[PDB]
Amino acid sequence: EIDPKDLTFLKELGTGQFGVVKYGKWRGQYDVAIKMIKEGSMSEDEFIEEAKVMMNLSHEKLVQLYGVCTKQRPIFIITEYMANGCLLNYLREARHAFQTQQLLEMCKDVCEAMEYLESKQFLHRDLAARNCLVNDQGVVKVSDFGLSRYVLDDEYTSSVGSKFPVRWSPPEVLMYSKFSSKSDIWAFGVLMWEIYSLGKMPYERFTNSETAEHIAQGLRLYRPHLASAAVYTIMYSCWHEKADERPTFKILLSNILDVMDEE
Ligand SMILES: Cn1c2c(cc(Nc3ccc(C(=O)N4CCOCC4)cn3)c1=O)-c1cccc(-n3ncc4cc(C(C)(C)C)cc(F)c4c3=O)c1C[C@H](O)C2
Repeated sequence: EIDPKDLTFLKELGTGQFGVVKYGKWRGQYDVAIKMIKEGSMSEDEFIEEAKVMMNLSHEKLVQLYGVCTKQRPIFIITEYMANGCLLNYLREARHAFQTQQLLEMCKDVCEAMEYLESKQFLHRDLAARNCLVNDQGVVKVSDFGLSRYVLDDEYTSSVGSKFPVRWSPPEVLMYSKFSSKSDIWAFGVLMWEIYSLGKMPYERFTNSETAEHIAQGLRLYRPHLASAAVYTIMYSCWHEKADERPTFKILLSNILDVMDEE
């Protein structure tokens, strides 16, 4: 529990599923992001119980939870500040002029975080470049893992809804609501595609409904030009129709390291 007397509110960072997010300082020294949770957007009591366990997730490629302010409304969630913002918009700026080793290193940063969550049996359920952040050193970290469970908006939580992450979801989630470790593995392969495509929308010429149809029939995202055959094999292994045939994050990490040594 953070005392809100120790917070300042300095700049607006944007709006997400739970409303406004601000940049500020904690104890007049530490940069933070402050999620000011909008009324009616979150299952707050359930989150508060879960914050207790989320306080114990700590890994250098996971955005760090610093605390919460819950003796009040709105409630606040206080996290590590990531100066370069979301990975999706970062990938789309042509000025960075990324080398392919930098793109693989972004995939590796996210896979390390995901291997740590897998080790804790903890699902993200919305892994995508819009939900990863980049710090001032260009390190990518995974954000808002596990928070999908507390979203009140039916347009986000229904697999037929307008905000559901259709293009990052495997066929068994779309058809059957079958969530597992393997549904995050599928999203991870889509996130590698987003990285190697410099932030294009997956299935860029299709709607969500058409994408759901395409992937249940076996078709997959094409190889981005910047991906080698070896990088494409890694992302494509995440898309096996049989969930049990998809790798684990531990296996993907070893794959990514072997390709970095190769390239
Ligand atoms: C830390 N942190 C979070 C943010 C943003 C952060 N940092 C920055 C830093 C710089 C800039 C900037 O303006 N520029 C200008 C151009 O050059 C690049 C830099 C913007 N943001 C940050 O450190 C955030 C904000 C809004 C919304 C969200 N957001 N995103 C996904 C999301 C997803 C979900 C789910 C549950 C639907 C999955 C739930 C959510 F509440 C959110 C959510 O609040 C976040 C990200 C982070 O939460 C805070």
